[PDB]
Amino acid sequence: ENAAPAQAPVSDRAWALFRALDGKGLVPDGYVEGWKKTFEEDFSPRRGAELVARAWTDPEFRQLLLTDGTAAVAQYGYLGPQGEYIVAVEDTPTLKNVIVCSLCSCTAWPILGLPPTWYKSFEYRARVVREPRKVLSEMGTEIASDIEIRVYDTTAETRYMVLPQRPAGTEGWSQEQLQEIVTKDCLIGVAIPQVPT
Amino acid sequence: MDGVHDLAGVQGFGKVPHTVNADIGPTFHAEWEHLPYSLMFAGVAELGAFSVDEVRYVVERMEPRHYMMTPYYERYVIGVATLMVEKGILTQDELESLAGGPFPLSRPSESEGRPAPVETTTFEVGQRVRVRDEYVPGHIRMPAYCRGRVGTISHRTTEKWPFPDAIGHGRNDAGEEPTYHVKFAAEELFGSDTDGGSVVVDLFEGYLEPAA
Ligand SMILES: [C-]#[N+]C1CCCCC1
Ligand SMILES: [Fe+3]
Ligand SMILES: [Mg+2]
Ligand SMILES: [Mg+2]
Ligand SMILES: [Mg+2]
Ligand SMILES: [Mg+2]
Repeated sequence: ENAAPAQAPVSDRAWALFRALDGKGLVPDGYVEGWKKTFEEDFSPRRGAELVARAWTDPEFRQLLLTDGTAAVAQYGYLGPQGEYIVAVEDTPTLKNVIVCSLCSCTAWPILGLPPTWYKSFEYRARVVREPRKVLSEMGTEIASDIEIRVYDTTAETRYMVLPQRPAGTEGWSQEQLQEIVTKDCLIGVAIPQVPT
Repeated sequence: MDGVHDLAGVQGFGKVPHTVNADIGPTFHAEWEHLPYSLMFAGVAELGAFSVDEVRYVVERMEPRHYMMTPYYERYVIGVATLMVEKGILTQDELESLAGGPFPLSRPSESEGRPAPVETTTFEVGQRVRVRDEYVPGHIRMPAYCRGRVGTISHRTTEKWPFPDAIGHGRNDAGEEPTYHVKFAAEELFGSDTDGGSVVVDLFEGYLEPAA
């Protein structure tokens, strides 16, 4: 009849899993709490934004980021779980890059933060590979016909970040000012950095 | 595994539930949500009970309707619990006792997996490759939309990793392979029924063969 299986509340199941393992001495003191900290506070798109602003103002670093992303990210100490082999992909006047994991949620955690709910949605996972122009449009980003859209499906160990184009009107801005306009969505590739009116 | 999790290219879904730069709220929206990832790492790094690939596979092994109605983080609670049971660390009985009710798990594997391929080719940037026309019932890191399709190498990784089709089943014969960024024209994957330009899939060497 296609009905859902009977299940205890998800919180009860999740904590049961914790307690089953913890009660057997299999989870070190403060282990899950430490990970929660890392996930909430350390893994952050602010790190990716910092990398973008550096690339925008330092041609040498830009070239390193684009040829050996791992080494570039390592200079900042931002390698980590789900972010050990980094490739940065360069937007150009004729190319817009977008990242997905069609098979589950694969994301460069340490520099983009854990993926947002929408990125893990079946809608995004199904659609962006096939109709990225329409998906971005619906999300609020218009990509003209003369720009090729390239979708990177994160199917193995490469962990991606988008290096967006530096928008006009930011000439002479400090790294701090530039960082501010590089958002999580810019790093994923669904948004273009915005300059205030 | 040709499961419902292989969603790329599926038609009929509605809008992505987001507009750019909208507030996505806190990292975790419920007090339990950090547990799946944290206990996965406990399993991998502390217990050595399973691989990360085995976690992807056990989630692929959710009964299909169960997968389709289960929120993301809950799929990983189910997957990690399933692995703990399969590896003999926990019993389903004690999970259900502690949970105070039913805790259905992923379905048993119907494949033992497969070894890292014996004969592969080192490809170079710019080379034309075809994705091997193969069907793998166990874990595989090849979305079906690219099976049998032709593309161009844009990158060969400078590192190598265990073949997912083996390590995703905890086998001893995963070896190591680099992966390749393979660029496909949108029309190669979806004919006229796409609005995109290109799609780059990160494919293990063992999934590829020279074109022609
Ligand atoms: C748990 N878990 C998912 C986390 C990222 C790697 C694949 C599995
Ligand atoms: Fe994923
Ligand atoms: Mg490792
Ligand atoms: Mg300039
Ligand atoms: Mg100034
Ligand atoms: Mg399929």
